[PDB]
Amino acid sequence: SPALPAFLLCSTLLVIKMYVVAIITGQVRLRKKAFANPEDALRHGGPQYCRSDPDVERCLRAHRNDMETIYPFLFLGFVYSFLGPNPFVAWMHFLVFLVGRVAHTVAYLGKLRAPIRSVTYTLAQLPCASMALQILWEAARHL
Amino acid sequence: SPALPAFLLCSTLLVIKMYVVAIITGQVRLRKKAFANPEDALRHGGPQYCRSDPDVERCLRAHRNDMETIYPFLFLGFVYSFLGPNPFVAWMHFLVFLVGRVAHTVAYLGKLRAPIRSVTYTLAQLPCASMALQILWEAARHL
Amino acid sequence: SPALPAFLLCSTLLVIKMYVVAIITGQVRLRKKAFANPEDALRHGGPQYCRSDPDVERCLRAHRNDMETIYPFLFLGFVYSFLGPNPFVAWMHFLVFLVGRVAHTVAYLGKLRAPIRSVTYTLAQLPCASMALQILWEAARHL
Ligand SMILES: N[C@@H](CCC(=O)N[C@@H](CSCC(=O)c1ccc(-c2ccccc2)cc1)C(=O)NCC(=O)O)C(=O)O
Ligand SMILES: N[C@@H](CCC(=O)N[C@@H](CSCC(=O)c1ccc(-c2ccccc2)cc1)C(=O)NCC(=O)O)C(=O)O
Ligand SMILES: N[C@@H](CCC(=O)N[C@@H](CSCC(=O)c1ccc(-c2ccccc2)cc1)C(=O)NCC(=O)O)C(=O)O
Ligand SMILES: CCCCCCCCO[C@@H]1O[C@H](CO)[C@@H](O)[C@H](O)[C@H]1O
Ligand SMILES: CCCCCCCCO[C@@H]1O[C@H](CO)[C@@H](O)[C@H](O)[C@H]1O
Ligand SMILES: CCCCCCCCO[C@@H]1O[C@H](CO)[C@@H](O)[C@H](O)[C@H]1O
Repeated sequence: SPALPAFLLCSTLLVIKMYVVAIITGQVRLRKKAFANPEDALRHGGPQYCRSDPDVERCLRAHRNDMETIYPFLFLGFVYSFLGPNPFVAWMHFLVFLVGRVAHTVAYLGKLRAPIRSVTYTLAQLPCASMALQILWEAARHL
Repeated sequence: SPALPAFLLCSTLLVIKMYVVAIITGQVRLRKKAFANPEDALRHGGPQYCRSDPDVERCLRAHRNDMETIYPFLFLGFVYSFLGPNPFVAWMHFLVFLVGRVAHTVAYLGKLRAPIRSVTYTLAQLPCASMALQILWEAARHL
Repeated sequence: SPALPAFLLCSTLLVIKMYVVAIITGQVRLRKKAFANPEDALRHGGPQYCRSDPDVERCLRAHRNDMETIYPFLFLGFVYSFLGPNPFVAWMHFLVFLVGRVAHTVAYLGKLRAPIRSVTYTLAQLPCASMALQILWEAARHL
């Protein structure tokens, strides 16, 4: 499976990119003193710090959007890598996803004007939709 | 692995079903003018459209519930497909999950009376619980 | 792959642990009469029970944090199991994750003082970060 190393490289970079979002979220909570739990707020200055914050909420939305998109790619890309795609075509699917997703997180956390985030989201979903349909046909025909 | 094509067909349909929920959510935000981000609200009419909406919130709950259930199935069903189950028994596990999950999303977004959604949820979790236990025993015995 | 049974045992226990969190959340909603949907509230006593609750919110945060961490482990641990790690070293990665994650959920739902939850979270992420980097290098070198 000549496409497998490319898949594993892109996927693992995206997982690390999600870990970076978790790290950023934690740092933002600490810096803004905005905690979700009274036990956390009390350790960090008092009950008034058990509160929501727009920058924390933004981080959580970026992380959730990652879960909505990167997790399915992990499944789809892995299966697709084993079904014998042209390696260059596979590379292009994986690269468009990687670049689109990294750009999405930059656009989201960086508060870039619309529709920059929505374009990057849509661009990244294209190779996912492609892989899903290709897998669907391969599965269907082996039933 | 005679169960693998059936697994891949059901799983990929469920992923596409999750993409449809993402699409619906976006359309609902646009139609109700209810955006989570000031950059989005400003592109679409002004800051007063940076607001929550019950139909948007409902879409997000359906999508989150999908992530809580479909993602584990993707892992469990894949592993289970390789452990040599009777193919018909495997088919039944996958079909009950697929039908239960599609019904769950229809019940959720369609605002069907309780306990229709909760029944479909519980029904779909049954084959997941079954596969998890079967995998647990197979793993345990190879330790 | 001598590490595979250990991976599948730990992963499947963690999935079951996530199902337990879903079950607890449902029980808490019912016990506190705090539902997210008017159709649910109406079946269970009236519209005033369509409301948020801190214990329900806490359960949802624990479940979300599981999705943020356990799902990537399912991918990373599976790939890592096939790359020929020393089986004892692999066992240690999987065990630290399993124990850290179970402890995280106990700390979260049990409202244990800070920084108990954050320590368990960080400890569990260590083997995940390790596996991710090891996979990154293996993938990179096969490009
Ligand atoms: N969505 C989470 C993200 C941060 C988080 O999960 N925090 C922990 C407390 S630990 C402290 C921390 O912020 C943190 C963040 C990232 C990492 C890390 C990650 C990957 C590799 C290496 C290190 C280590 C520690 C928690 O239990 N949150 C409760 C919850 O999720 O509801 C949040 O809003 O709190
Ligand atoms: N839970 C999300 C769902 C929609 C979404 O993710 N929107 C993007 C902006 S893109 C516009 C769009 O709505 C959209 C939706 C689906 C698709 C699509 C999907 C699959 C295949 C093909 C096409 C393409 C575009 C975002 O960054 N949201 C910010 C966030 O998640 O916090 C939300 O509530 O916004
Ligand atoms: N995060 C969810 C967790 C509970 C849930 O998903 N509830 C269903 C209604 S079903 C009743 C139930 O609570 C329940 C919970 C767990 C299980 C179960 C799980 C695994 C194995 C075996 C059994 C079976 C039933 C729902 O549609 N919630 C709407 C939503 O997620 O927005 C919530 O806050 O409601
Ligand atoms: C590699 C580790 C870097 C992670 C950076 C996050 C640092 C901030 O972590 C903070 O720790 C507190 C401990 O009580 C928690 O209560 C807070 O919720 C959390 O934001
Ligand atoms: C296949 C593509 C169909 C997706 C339908 C979603 C269309 C609505 O997408 C909208 O785009 C805006 C761009 O600025 C965003 O700000 C909004 O959040 C989003 O709802
Ligand atoms: C194995 C099954 C045990 C799951 C325990 C959860 C029981 C509570 O489930 C309740 O069912 C109601 C039905 O209308 C829903 O409206 C509530 O949201 C849900 O909390």
